[PDB]
Amino acid sequence: MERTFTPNVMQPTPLLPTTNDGRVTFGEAFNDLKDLARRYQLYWEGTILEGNLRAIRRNSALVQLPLYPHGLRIQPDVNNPIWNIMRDGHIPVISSGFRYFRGGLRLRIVVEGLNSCVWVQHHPDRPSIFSRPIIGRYIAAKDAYRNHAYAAYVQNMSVNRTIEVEVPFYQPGLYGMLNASDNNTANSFDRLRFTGLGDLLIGIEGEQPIPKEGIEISVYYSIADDFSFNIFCGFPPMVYCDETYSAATPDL
Amino acid sequence: MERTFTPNVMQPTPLLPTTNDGRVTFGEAFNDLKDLARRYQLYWEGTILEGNLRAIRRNSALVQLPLYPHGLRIQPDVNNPIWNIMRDGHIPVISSGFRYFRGGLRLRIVVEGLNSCVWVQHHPDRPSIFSRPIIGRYIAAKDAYRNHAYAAYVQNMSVNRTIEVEVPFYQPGLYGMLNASDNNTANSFDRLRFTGLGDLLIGIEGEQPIPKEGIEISVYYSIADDFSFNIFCGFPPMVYCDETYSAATPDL
Amino acid sequence: DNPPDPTPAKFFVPIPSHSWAHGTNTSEPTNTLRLDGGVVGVGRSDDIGTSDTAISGIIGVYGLLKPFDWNANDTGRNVGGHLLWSMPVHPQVDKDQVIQVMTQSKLTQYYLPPISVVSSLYAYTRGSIKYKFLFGNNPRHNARLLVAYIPGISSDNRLTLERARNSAHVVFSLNEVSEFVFTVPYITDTMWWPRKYGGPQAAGEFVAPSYICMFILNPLVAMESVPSIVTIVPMIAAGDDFEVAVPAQPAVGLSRNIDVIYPKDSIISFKSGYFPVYVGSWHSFFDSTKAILRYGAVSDHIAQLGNIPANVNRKAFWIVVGDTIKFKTKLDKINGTEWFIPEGEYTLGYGVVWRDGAYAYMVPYPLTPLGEKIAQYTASLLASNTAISQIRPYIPDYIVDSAASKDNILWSPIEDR
Amino acid sequence: DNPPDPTPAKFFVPIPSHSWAHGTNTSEPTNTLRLDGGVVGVGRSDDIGTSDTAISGIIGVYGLLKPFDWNANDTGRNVGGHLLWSMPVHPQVDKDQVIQVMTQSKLTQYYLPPISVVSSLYAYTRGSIKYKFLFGNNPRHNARLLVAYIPGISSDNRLTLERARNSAHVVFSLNEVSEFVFTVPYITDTMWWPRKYGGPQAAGEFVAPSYICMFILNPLVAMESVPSIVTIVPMIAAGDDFEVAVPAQPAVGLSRNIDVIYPKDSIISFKSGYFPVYVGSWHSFFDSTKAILRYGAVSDHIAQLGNIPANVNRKAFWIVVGDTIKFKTKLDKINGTEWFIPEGEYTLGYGVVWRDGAYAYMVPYPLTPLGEKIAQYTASLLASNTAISQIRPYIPDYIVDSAASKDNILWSPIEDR
Repeated sequence: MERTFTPNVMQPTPLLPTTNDGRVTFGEAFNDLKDLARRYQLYWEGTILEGNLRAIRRNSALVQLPLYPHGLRIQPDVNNPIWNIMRDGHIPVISSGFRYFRGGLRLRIVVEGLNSCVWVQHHPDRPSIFSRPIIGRYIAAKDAYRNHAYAAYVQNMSVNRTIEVEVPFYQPGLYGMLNASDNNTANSFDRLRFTGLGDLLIGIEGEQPIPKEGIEISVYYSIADDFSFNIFCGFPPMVYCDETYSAATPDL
Repeated sequence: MERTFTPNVMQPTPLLPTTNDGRVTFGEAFNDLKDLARRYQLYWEGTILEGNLRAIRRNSALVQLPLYPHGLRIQPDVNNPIWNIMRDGHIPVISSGFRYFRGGLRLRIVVEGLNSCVWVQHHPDRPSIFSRPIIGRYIAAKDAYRNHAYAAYVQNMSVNRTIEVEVPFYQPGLYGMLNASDNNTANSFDRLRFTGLGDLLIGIEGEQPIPKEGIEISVYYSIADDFSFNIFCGFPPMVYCDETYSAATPDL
Repeated sequence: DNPPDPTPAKFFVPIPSHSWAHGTNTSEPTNTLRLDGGVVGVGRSDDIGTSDTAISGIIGVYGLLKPFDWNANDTGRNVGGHLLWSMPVHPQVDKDQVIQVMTQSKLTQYYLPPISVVSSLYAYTRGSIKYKFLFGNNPRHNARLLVAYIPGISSDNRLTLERARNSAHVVFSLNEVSEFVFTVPYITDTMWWPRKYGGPQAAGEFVAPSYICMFILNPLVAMESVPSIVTIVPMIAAGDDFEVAVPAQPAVGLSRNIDVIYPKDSIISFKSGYFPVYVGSWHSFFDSTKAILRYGAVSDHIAQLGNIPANVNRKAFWIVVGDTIKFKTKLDKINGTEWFIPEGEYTLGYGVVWRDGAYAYMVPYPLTPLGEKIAQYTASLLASNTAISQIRPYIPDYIVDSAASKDNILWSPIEDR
Repeated sequence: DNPPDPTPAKFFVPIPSHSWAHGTNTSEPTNTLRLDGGVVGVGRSDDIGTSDTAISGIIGVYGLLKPFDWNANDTGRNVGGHLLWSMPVHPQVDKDQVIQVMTQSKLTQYYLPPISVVSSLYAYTRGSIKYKFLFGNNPRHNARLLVAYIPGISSDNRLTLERARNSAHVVFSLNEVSEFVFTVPYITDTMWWPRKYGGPQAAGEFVAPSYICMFILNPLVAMESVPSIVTIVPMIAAGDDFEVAVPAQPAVGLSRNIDVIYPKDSIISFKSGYFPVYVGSWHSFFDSTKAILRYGAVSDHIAQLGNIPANVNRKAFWIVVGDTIKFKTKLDKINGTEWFIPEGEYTLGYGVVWRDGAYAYMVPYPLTPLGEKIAQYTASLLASNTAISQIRPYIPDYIVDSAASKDNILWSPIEDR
């Protein structure tokens, strides 16, 4: 099989004795990318002010969040230092080498600055066809308000400011597409219902005003236990993080 | 063996009957320095004001903390009464008698005055070559912001103002050097990657302003269960704590 | 019945969340958004494989490296003892040994092999590496090569065939053979070796431990009815003994978005009234045979740079950020190197600062991988106060004045190995 | 199925953290920063020993104490009954029996033995102590010594050979023997004995329970073709029966940073116009044969000290904090002691306050371990209103006026045993 084809081997020395993927020297093993994809990373983070929400905030949504195992399309700007120099996390880098998947994701919503209550819904039959989130007053009514019968969780910030949920796989097909394009008209159906786990909506439930500094919502994510990165195609070409901010100014 | 060589013994009385290292009189034994090194002590403590951080605080780091089993190089001044008269803790005193080590450390970060969220990362492949911490706006971008894929912990101060983490040993060699010098050019490689456990970064995640009194961060540390003080070389010369503040003014 | 329960309360410590770092060998409490409240997992069948994230199966797949031509008619190069190809040995490949795509004002795209991609996710690495060499030949071509693994060496500064034979090496015969693999050893003074490329501002970076070099033993022979050039395509994969230690900030990012915002505090430009600029010549700089940026045709009208911050490394060269210009330059092959710039029209991508007293001037360089190397080398020569006469061959030549810029040109500090 | 769970809630008590004091015989919940979420510990091999922190193995190692010379030609000292060497017995050694390094304006560095270092970490101590004595002799030298352990005595004020023989003691013969160990007993009215040196401001300090003394039984003999001086190097280690009870504030700190900031509230100096100062003489003070600090050459121009706070102990002497001066002084050997200062140039390190009515004057002392002792003893004599004529031999002599100070001189209160 050509991908691993090694003809006419010329090997001067014997192989190097094993450490069981680090288990001999350190106390743990490192043999599967799936394990690393289960270590949380930043999915999206933003600040929301009263001006971003509807004039009359009738317990409306704060964030409409599309759920992709390969993460969102990052926007590196002066306001987002992480995406600019850290770029994409490990999970989007891992995901890029595989075509398909079939599992769920585990999220962690951290809301700071708000004394009210937060509601979270999962819309598996309504996933976005764009790789960017929708904020506040730009969210359509169909999603801006709590829908019935969807799997949900409602949490008071007074008890805990961190929400922990696991989003399931509810798709009509065999696989979900990894690394999908937002420019897709020839296969809209694939992009619409065979790509994302369904939008996750994060809203507020109370009359408390938002501080002038605003509230900050940080969504971390990771792969669930039933998740699988399925068919290994090539890796795409990469960029180097050390080529964002140069070492010509070692401290900056 | 010369270090314990005792020739021509002259002993007037028999030995003193045992108490099993205090277990007979008090309820516990005292036979190993490793046990004392597992009792927490102050590692570093400081106050941070808005003026110490970047003008635009984009969830940037508060403290860049180098991790040494033998502790930091203390600075005794009028603002730091502990280091001035208590000097170095027991762990730096214990560490001074040994050349090497191979284990992890256990930390405890206590953050007071902040209502926001705190993030903590461990950078095992990026340990500092200096025995002093870096604060706020002086922290380079590569460390000032949350990096991906590193072992981390994110904690809301609303639930608990004390963070408990254990930092592992992730070094490419056999030993880590104890009592290492900051003036080291002939062996930069040893000082860079075979000395410290890797920097620990403590940052803030939220838009909440810092009070005019500032926030205070107190990091305590101790030896982990897998830790070992390894090769006994000499003790270095010591200073006496009773020679800081004199008893000539018994109350002061 | 309502019996009291005076059982003593337990001490418990409240924390807001479960582990953020743990990814294996533990349970994770969570609120599952399902109708079934038990331990639930999506259904499967043979239609849906198991996760193919086993590292060894990934890094075992060969990735392509920068190919090169092997010309049988080159009576200069095609001789015994000649170094055809060489580089440091480490899982991430050197950037200049990998296929690239550059974009003005954006980041470079690198085609990294699977072993390189995976390694950039971890801090340490170790083991043998399989270097497969593919030759574009037919049964007429013949040669013998000596490829060597030199432990503890990072460059070819002291490297000769007659020294390379004194390390672990193999001798390959190209007699009706097109593929062979050189599984190189792992020879180190330690058990794990730190990755070379790390994070922003060279965070946690280091160097490679060893060197691989291909020498000409018996030169390539062809005939008159057969191609005189034989291309060689190097490929790389992990040996069966390869391992990766410790999760760290990825050295890499995806190429879906190659945008980048360079730090505003490091940006430099020309003083007001000293722009627009164009590429030209003036007498006090190698008798006006070399290229510099001018702001006018009167002489001693050489564009001056604004204030250059003191935190900028002395050995650093510069890269253009905003709009730029095209200019025609050339550079003749430099002795002891394969460094030459053919005469053509190139975009301005790099610059090196030439200081003359209280005035600072900027020297233009082409936006090309070789232009990046020559610019860096020149900046280093200015750093060691090298003779002005010895830096001369590393500076692009003056051919003709080029177009002017729309306005000022912005530059950002960079530095390479 | 969705059965209700009406099981009564339990009372629990929230606390922010786990134990801070516990270091053994318990588990510690914590968030491990690893990828493996189980009970994980770093790997090991024979290349990496086990922790060598077992106390008995540490305090068993001998440490060196202050050596001394034993001169066979000293017809005064080298006689039967003479006390060669003596000190209190306790695990921390007396400060004046340990090798020292002093630094102007900084802390003194002490070379403490392993048994001394470890003991400073704990509050109590008990057991036998091994005192090894090493002699610089060859087969010509001969003597006999009587070393004794005197329980319940802290000084040699009532100590004679003919009394020392009435306690536990040993008699050593130096006949072709260079090393011997005197394992002294532990004789106390209680089971644990409090450490001597504690913390800042003598926090939790106490005294030693017993005394060790070396007497000359048969005086040292040498010959003409052989060195007449025999050096004796005392060393100390813990006996097999030695134990340490209770963790407390370390009596010691590292010497990596010997800086110290003395309390500003205790600092004293000279009144304005009464500085700069120099060391000199005046008539009303032992006919101008002793050293005092003057501010001018007109007489009755003796530097006056500023306000001295009432919280300062009456028996306390002083130490210079900032800049200082050098001065030439001397002191002849005092009867019944080995106290003498040879004529030389010394830095000014210590001072004792001499009161004359509403005016307070300062007497200079050399920055030397013996100068520290003589200064302290003098301050004590002034405290008991000792005769002015009897304090005279404890004051440095006047030789010649010394250089002046740059400006005022600052002093800080200190006190010794």
